[PDB]
Amino acid sequence: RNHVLILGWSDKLGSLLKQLAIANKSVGGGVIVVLAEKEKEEMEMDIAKLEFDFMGTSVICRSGSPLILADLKKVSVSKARAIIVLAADENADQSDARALRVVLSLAGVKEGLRGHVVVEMSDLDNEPLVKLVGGELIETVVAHDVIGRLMIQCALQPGLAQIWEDILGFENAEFYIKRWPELDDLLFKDILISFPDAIPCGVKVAADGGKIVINPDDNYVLRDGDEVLVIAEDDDTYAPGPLPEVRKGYFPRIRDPPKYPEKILFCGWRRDIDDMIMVLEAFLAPGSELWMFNEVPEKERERKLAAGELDVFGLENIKLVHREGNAVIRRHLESLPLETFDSILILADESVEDSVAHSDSRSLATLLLIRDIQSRRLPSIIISEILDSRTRNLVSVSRISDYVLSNELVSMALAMVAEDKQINRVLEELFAEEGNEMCIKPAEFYLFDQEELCFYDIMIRGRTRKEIVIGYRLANQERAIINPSEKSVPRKWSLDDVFVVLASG
Repeated sequence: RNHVLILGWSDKLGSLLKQLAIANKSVGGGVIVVLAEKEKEEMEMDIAKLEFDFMGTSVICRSGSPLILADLKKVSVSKARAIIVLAADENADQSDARALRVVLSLAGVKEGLRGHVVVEMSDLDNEPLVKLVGGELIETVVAHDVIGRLMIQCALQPGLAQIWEDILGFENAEFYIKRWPELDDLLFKDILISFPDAIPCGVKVAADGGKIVINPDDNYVLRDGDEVLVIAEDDDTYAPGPLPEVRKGYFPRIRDPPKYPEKILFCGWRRDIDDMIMVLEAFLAPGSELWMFNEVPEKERERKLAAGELDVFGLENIKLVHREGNAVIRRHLESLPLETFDSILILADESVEDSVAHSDSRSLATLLLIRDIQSRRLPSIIISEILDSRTRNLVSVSRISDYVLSNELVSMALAMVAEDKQINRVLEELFAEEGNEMCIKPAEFYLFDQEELCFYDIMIRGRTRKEIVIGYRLANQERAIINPSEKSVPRKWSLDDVFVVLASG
């Protein structure tokens, strides 16, 4: 039936169905089948209590266990085009132990599998086991670990929050990989601009086995079998064409400036924080401070950090500064130099996490308090982890530089991978210190003040500093425009503009 089969019920499910509906708009809708241990009505009642426009896409609910193979046939596991195993919202170890066992039964389906498996993981220390049972059928999406890497990136560059929501959603633009033989033997310098309604980001190199190469070589020749990667609005609004006029791009060197180290506040002891310190110390300049305000004693923090793979003496960029106290008590919060923090991350604590209903609630208190303090004390980026998206919307006050992350973005992630498994290996690098990553860079490097240039100029000028310009945010527009549509119309640019690029250090 070539459908999408979801195995499990949670709160990410509602937003997961939303994102599947948006991608299926360009097909006239599809069918989604949910297989959970809830009663049919209970699942169907919640389905109808969703006011987003389904838009051609049907949702079918069934009661059963994704451990019994006999139930996997009522919903046609062997005929599903994509099989998602939803994690749960309680014990991270219990949830991952379930996901492993669903993965077992799927690999044992003697009828074979038409599609692939997308598994939502909880503890990252438990993912390398599942990439060992199912193997190739499987793409792992460690939600808890992903939520972390997003917070760090957005905490280092604001506005990236709003941008990481456009892209990572099927609203606006997203990622696609198609094969264009018309550009066989064409130089990437040329393929970069061959698209009026896209922005080529990478290539799927056939000689390597299909490896996806973000930001490749401009002399690299498209061989027989390659597939391009672009940021386009849907899987049918992008196609190549002819190389346009070289709106002239010869901007000079313009070397990048030094690296001021930053001071970061981690609020609360999230589970597996060592994973975030590792990501953080890669990004930050030498000389930085990472302050950790939580309730755990400073003496036993080093035991939990040691037992999580982290080498604190192996740390060299950041110096851990440990402080103790309750993060929902203002008396404790105001003692901190809440002025001298380049950015503050409110983490969901691991003690409260094993019943989410309480877990966000302290982050909520922690959030509103840090806000009122930053105003009350008067004569910083604030990024908060509130897992429930329902609670996020009431509190969002997104502004910019006060972004609160929700599990809607894990749904936004699972949907991306459940539509093209190779995109997971794209998001993997972009969340990774290694290689490329999404930056916001000023217009100083790219042009002079009041320069009259099309987008192809700027998109080609980005090639001399080895970057992929994927959009912009003009001087006084709330939102950044990713993949603009009028690319060959020149316009008067200014030094207060900024460009969304695909750079790498």
